[PDB]
Parts: sequence; structure tokens; C-alpha cells
Amino acid sequence: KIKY
Amino acid sequence: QGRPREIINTYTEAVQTVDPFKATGKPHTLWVAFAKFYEDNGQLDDARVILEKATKVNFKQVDDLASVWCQCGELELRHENYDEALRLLRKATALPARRAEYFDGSEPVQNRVYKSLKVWSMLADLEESLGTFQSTKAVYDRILDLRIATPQIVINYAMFLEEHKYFEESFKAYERGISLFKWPNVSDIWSTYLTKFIARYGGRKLERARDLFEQALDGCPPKYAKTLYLLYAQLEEEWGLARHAMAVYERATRAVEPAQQYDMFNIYIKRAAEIYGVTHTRGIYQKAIEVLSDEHAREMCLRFADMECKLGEIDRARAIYSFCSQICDPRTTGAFWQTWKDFEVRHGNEDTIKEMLRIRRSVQATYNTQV
Amino acid sequence: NWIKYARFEEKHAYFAHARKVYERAVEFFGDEHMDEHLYVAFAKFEENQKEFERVRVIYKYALDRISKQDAQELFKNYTIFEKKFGDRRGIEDIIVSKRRFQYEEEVKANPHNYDAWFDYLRLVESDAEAEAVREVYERAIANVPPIQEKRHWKRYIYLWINYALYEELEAKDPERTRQVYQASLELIP
Amino acid sequence: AAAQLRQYHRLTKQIKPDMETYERLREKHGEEFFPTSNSLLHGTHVPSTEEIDRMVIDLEKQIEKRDKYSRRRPYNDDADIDYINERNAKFNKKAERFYGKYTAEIKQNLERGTA
Repeated sequence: KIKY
Repeated sequence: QGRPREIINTYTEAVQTVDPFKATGKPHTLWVAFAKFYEDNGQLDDARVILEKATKVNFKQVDDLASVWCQCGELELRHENYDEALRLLRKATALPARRAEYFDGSEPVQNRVYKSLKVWSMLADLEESLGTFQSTKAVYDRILDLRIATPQIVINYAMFLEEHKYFEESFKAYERGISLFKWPNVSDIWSTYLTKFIARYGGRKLERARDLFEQALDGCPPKYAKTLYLLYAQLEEEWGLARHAMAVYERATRAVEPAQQYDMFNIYIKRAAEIYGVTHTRGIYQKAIEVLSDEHAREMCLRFADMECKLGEIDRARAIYSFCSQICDPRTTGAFWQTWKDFEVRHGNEDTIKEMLRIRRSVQATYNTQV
Repeated sequence: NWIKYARFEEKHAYFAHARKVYERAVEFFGDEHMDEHLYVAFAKFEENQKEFERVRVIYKYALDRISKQDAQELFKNYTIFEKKFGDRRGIEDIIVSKRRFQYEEEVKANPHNYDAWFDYLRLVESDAEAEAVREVYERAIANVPPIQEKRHWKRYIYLWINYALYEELEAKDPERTRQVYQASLELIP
Repeated sequence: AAAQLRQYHRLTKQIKPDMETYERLREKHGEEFFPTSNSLLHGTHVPSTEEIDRMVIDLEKQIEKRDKYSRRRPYNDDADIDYINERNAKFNKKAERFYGKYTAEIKQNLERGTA
């Protein structure tokens, strides 16, 4: 959730 | 070479083929012919070993297997007494019941209707000569197809009617005919068997017969040419009710001629001619003039126009002529204008009132002639 | 979505979770009536597995549907499909064939002319004892005297024929025939 | 209306919804036009990261120039399908016109005349  | 006999030896070379490769049906047909050469070899000697050796090829997935077993069943029909032929044909016919087809190959489905129904038909319920068909043998054939089959649907329903002759076989034939093939392919035979079975089983002039017959065929495509009516319309008119016959005549008139044929038009105009009366012929004249293809509204409006002018007043003849001006493209014609003018002259016009009819008809023809 | 999951699960073999998911999904989605929702899945799994208990339970749950049995032709064609498949023939399936949608549509015709009363009498030929025949004859007798001259005379013959068949059904010239003679006094012209 | 099923056959479509409809039928015709692949061998290339939708690595090595050409083929196929709109369908009749705008005004005038 911290990238996409 | 030396086929019937030479040394009574080379027949084995005739049965000798080998060379294993990809083939379908050739080793089975040549193996059945080799089983006939075995029939000239002393019959049952070496025949059962050939049938058992050629009976198992891979696992199912072939139409040649059951065709060779069914061929052995035909040779068993050539065997005279049906005791042993019925035992061996009963076990060999009962073997595909456990497993049929669709293991590996180029066939997407099993397709056990043809071969399996052929072996089950050869075992029992041949509908020709051989007997020994149990009351459950028809359900054994319908279960042999296991989904739907209708090459024999007429003969299968005829066999179920021979063993039973009740409404259960008629409803099962209607469901097997509907699920058999879409559209009135086997459903038309289900409709014929529905009318004949409706008369000979469900009773004459039955409401449930018309409810089912009108329910299955309700929307329908146009059958062979077309029938939406004559079976149910004639059956309703012959049932003794003059009320529902007219309702079935109008509802049958809506679906009458999807192809715009004059047949159904004359059948509706004749149905309204033999019943009701004048006003019904006028309503059929307006309805016939409403539906138009090419010559339909012109011919129907002309016939009903002359029939109305010969009976009623001349108002429907003049208005029917004005309606004949907007329809019936000029082409050649010329007879309807002179016949309508003469009919107007016979109505008491003569000098007066005919100047606008002849001048308006010629002015309408010249206006339709363009330049 | 239930038909799609039932089709994919149908091609997936199994069908235990497809039937349990069909009943569970049909139970959670129930609001007013099932109609094309549960009955289509009940007929799909029914005819797929060839189970008479599921067809009888589906026919029982379909009879409890409100809003005039939900969709008329849907439940009628489905009940005729499972009917014709399972048993059909005569007796039960014949009386139910005259009953259900046929007896409801012929039951309430919104009476206007004598044809609807003649259809209600045709469906009332074999129904119950003479009480229902007398109720249909008395209900259709005063239903349509449309006029003095012409028509109603044939409607008066329809009331005299309904009272003659209803009164002559269980007896021969009973007191109901004398009452039919009192109604034959022509209160019309 | 109809949600989904397993089958392939002819249809009608070609209607007003346009973009959404042409993209749905184009993706369905593209997916049905391209069958399955060697992904079983990619089933050897499969290991432990497959599921768990939210992705730890969304790039990796891609595949090769193979998948580049195999990706370029449906682009040229969509270019050829996009090159199909209408035909010339011309003739000498009635009166003359001026370039395109008069022909478009003739089509719109014919659409307004028939109502």
C-alpha cells in the first residue's frame, strides 16, 4: 500500500 | 484372389493387414469382414476371439468400436434363433451403458446417441420385427441417448406408444422432441404427435390439449412454410365454440402470413365469410388493407371493394377507389379504373357526380405518370 | 451473477457449493418474490441432477410467490417444464394444468362479455360440488345483461343453460329448475 | 442484461454506445482472438510470488523481444481493423457539390428530410  | 476358396489358407492373408498407423473405422470394418470370412471358416470358431480382440481399442473414444459390436449384432441377427443373440447382444449392448465415449481424440463430445442408440435399438425395440422389448426398454433407449437423440424420435415415440399408448409417452415425446433439436425440426413431429396424441389420449375437445398445443407452438418460427393456425384454429372451430373460434381467428390472423402470402389472407377472409357477417367482412377489409406488401392491399381492397359495392352502398366503392389510388402502383393496370367508373355509372351517377370520378381518376393517373 | 456462478460452477463439476450457494444466495436475495431468480437456478440444478424432490420443492415455493405468482408466463412455463419432465400424463398434472395460471386467468377475466363467463363455465365444468356451479351461474347471470333487445336474449339463454346444467348436474328438474323458470319470466322485454 | 457465459458466436452490436461498446467488444474479440499460451512453462517460471494482489514487484524483467513482437502484432491488427470504416461508394447523379462539406450537408439534409 506504500508503493502502488 | 481366390476369395471364396483357394487353398483354404490365403483367407488368413486376407485377414492379415497389420502396419499399425492412424486409422478410424478401417480395421473395424475390415475386422467385421474378416468376421464374415470367419463365418465361412466355420462360424463361431475364431469369431468370438475376433470380436473380443477387436472389442477393446484404447478406452472408448471411437465410433468404430460400437459399430463393430453392432455389426456382430447384425451377424447375430443372421444367426436365426434370438436366444444366444439376445444374451450376447444384451451383455455387449449393456457394456456401453457404463462408459460410452469422449476419452481422447478429435471428438469434443462423446456422441453416444448414434452408436449407443443403435446398439440399444438392435438389442430391443426395433419397431419392425424382433420382439422381446420390455416396458422399460424404451426408457433404456432414452437413457441410452442420455441427453437427446432424434433420428428415431418418431419411431421411438411410436415404440413407446406401442408398449404403453398413454399420455405419459406423449408428454415424454414432447419433451424429448423439444430438447431434441431447436425449432420445429423434431418439434413439428412433436406437434403432429401432440395433435394425434391429444385426440387419441387426452380426449377430444379438451381444454388442456389446446392449452399445451398453443403453449408449445405459441411464438414459433414459420414451421415449414407457415402454420400458426389451421391445427389450433380448425381444432377450436370444430370444438363446438363459435366464440373462441373468432378470437383464434384474429390471433391467428396476426401471425397468419409472415411471408405476406395470399393463402392465409384468403383463409382469414374466408373464415370471416363463413361466420359472423357483413361487418366482419368490413373489418377484415380494413385489416387486409392495413397490412400491405406489394399487391396484397390492392387485391384484397379490390375484392372486398367489389364485394362491398355489390352489397352495400357506393360510398365504400368511391372511398375504396380513393384508397386504390394511393396504393396499386400504376404499372399497366387500366382495368380497375374503367371497372370502377362503370360501377359508379351503374350506381346512378351517369352525367352528374361522374365528372369528378372520371376527371379525378384520369387526373390521378396523369399525376402519377409524372412527366 | 447467481446464474453466472452457477454456470461456471456447473462447468467446474462440484455443484455441492453451487447448490448450497444457490439456496444461500436465493435466501439472502429474497425480498418480494423469486421468479426468474431462484426458480431458474432450481430448474437448472433440478434438471441437471434429475431430482424430483428439488422440483417439488421449487414448485411448492413457486406457488407461494406473491404479486400474482410473480411473472405469469415464467412460473407457468417453468411449472410446465418440470411438470412435463417429472410426471405429466393425466390426473394430477391435468388438474394442475387446468389450475394455477389457467384457473387464475380464467378465474378473474375482468368480466365484460359472455365469452369470459363461458370460459369460466368451461373451466368450472369439473371443479367442485353444485355450490360452485350455482355460484358461477348466479355470478354470471347478473354480470352481463348488456341491453334489452338482441344480445341479452342470448345471455338469458346462457343463464338458463348455466342454471340448467348446474341444476341438472346432481339432480333432475329440482327446485332450482323452478327458480330458473322464475328467472325465465323475462324481466327484460 | 446478459452478464456472462461461455460460448462464441455472431452478434449484432455496432450501436450508439460507441466508445464503451467498441472497447468491450474489441477487448472480447481480442481475448477470444488470442488463445492460451506457454504459461505452463511460465508455470515453471511461476514460483512463490503469484497471488496476493497488491504487488511487491510490478516490473521484474518483463519477458523478451519475443513478447515485444507478439505485442506488436495486435497493434498492427488493430491498425488494420481501424483502417476499415467505409468504402468510396460514389457515382455521377443528381447535382454537383463542393468538397466534403457539401457531401456532409447532403447526408444531414437527407437525414432531416426523412423523419
